[PDB]
Amino acid sequence: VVTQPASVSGSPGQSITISCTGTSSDIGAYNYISWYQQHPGKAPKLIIYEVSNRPSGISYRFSGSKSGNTASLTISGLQAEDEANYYCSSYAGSISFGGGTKVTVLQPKANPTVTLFPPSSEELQANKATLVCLISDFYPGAVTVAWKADGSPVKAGVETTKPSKQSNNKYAASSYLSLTPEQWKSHRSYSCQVTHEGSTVEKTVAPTE
Amino acid sequence: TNLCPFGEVFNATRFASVYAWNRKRISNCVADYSVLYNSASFSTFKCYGVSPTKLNDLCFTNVYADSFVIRGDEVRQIAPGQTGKIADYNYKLPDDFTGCVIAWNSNNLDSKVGGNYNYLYRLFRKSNLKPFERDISTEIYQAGSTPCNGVEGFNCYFPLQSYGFQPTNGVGYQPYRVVVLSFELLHAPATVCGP
Amino acid sequence: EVQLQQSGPGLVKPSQTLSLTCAISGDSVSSNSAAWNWIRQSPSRGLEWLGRTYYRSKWYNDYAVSVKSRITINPDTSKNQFSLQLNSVTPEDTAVYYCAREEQQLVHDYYYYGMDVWGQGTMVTVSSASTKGPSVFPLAPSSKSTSGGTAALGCLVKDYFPEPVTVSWNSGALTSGVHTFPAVLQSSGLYSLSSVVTVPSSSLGTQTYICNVNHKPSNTKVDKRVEPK
Ligand SMILES: *[C@@H]1O[C@H](CO)[C@@H](O)[C@H](O)[C@H]1NC(C)=O
Repeated sequence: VVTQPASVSGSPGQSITISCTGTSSDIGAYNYISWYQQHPGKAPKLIIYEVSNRPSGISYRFSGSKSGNTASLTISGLQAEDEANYYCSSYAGSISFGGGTKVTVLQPKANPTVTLFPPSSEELQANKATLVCLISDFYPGAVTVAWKADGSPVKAGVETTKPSKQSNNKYAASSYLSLTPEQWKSHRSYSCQVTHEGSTVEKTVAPTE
Repeated sequence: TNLCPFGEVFNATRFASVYAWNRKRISNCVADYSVLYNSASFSTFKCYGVSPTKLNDLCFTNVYADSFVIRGDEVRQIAPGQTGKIADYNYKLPDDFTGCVIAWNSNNLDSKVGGNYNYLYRLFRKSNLKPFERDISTEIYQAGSTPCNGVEGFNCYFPLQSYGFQPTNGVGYQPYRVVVLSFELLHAPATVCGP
Repeated sequence: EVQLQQSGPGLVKPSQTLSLTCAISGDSVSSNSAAWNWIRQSPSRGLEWLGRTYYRSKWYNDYAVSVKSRITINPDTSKNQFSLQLNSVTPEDTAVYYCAREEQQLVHDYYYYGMDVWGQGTMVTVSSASTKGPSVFPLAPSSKSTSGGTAALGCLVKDYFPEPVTVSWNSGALTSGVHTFPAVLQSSGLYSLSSVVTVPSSSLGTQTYICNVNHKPSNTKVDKRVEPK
């Protein structure tokens, strides 16, 4: 069992230090400590080996040290590409990973792009109607999606995803409103409403197609 | 007969590492042993089983001069019945040794600022050397219980160790050039003697 | 370049055995200086070491205690691969599984780098539900999807299980302006996903757009042509 802080944030240019603490039987046992960097949906990469060694290719912005039963990593000149998960690991016959630290690189606020697709005529012929509301390029990662029909708020049949990190450290989300083809025809308006900080952005579709 | 080449041994430009000690066979010649004893240059001049005086009044089938470099601290190991890294792993003298051990400080020639790393000694070995044996082996020493498979690394060490002689070191830690004369008498006609 | 090609994602039904293969190329599975590991990762469990197989004159296995009784790693000198087997799986074994090379430096000073090379990972989901391929519907571009001469067009990858799906466009030729949105878990316990490319609306009459949906878990691939209306 090896402790890391769950979450660390920083602004560009600043310097950051991730603690990795364990026992005399895990971290302080030897100096075979390694650090890894992981971007979402990609494999981890060795960025530090033997406490302070930088594999060939890793910037000097990446530093590593150890004191007692706490190894530690440091990122200077925090760039946006440094947003990722980071893990320490230790060799003692068996291999112990720390629980991980998500590192955020702070960015200015951004309002979402919103795109609404009506149901395809193909899905309607299969007795199904899905409205797709795509929300991208917002920051920080928190939105509020409401749906309306002919102006009236709707709750039945809505499924909305958690925000997820894009490759520009902004956030994307998606929201779906499921209906039968009849309800899709029984109204003349459907809307997706996306609120973020102050801004709300609303898009409307109508079955005249 | 002609004179014995003691200069070839004593005045050699570079000496050997103790692990890879050199031997020179002196035979069919005449040699004076007194001047050396009063050379005014030998920090050490021990003789075993023979007289340091009037030794020149003698004779031998063959004489062997063994040269190498070690620390001042280790010169005491170039004697019969001694123990230490040098006596055990590098150069072993038998209990019945018959000859002289001559050593002198060569800090001016052999030590260098930043270290003279040409001078090596065997730091690791599975067993002690038999008298007059020589291990020039550079096989990886297995310090751990797990085998090395000839690959250097953790718990698997290169057997030789450098001295890194620096002039600023203490007199005990300075290089000393050593010449070990061995007098051999066999049941065959003698070859080296001269008063 | 040392590369590790892994064994393709899918579903393992409960109580059955998980089986994955890592194929090495550019290195030898019996390397003096290597060890061949399996590591898994789950959002709630983190990185979990599973065990290693290494050859130093003889073949060797270390395993981690949480799987010691259920696990087997099997090197294959014939094929230049090693395999992972995990018995008696439960939902707790749902994870992305990685094969990694543990590398030591045997020249000059010994270095222990750790996991220097990683496979791309294969997602295994342990579930009693059955695999289902996606239904792909076109999200058509329209003058109502344009904002200043840009058109948004997409594929709705509906009702598939398990994960993952990968989406490309025009067989991987169209990559700029592509946005693929992570999947929603429907209340039916099926997944759906949407993928969009932003394109010049002036190219709608001259460029064909096709999304290529690959669902390895069901050995299904769908190419859907998205036309405007
Ligand atoms: C060594 O050299 C010096 C002169 O450099 C000389 O006087 C001396 O006799 C030589 N020693 C031996 C052992 O020949």
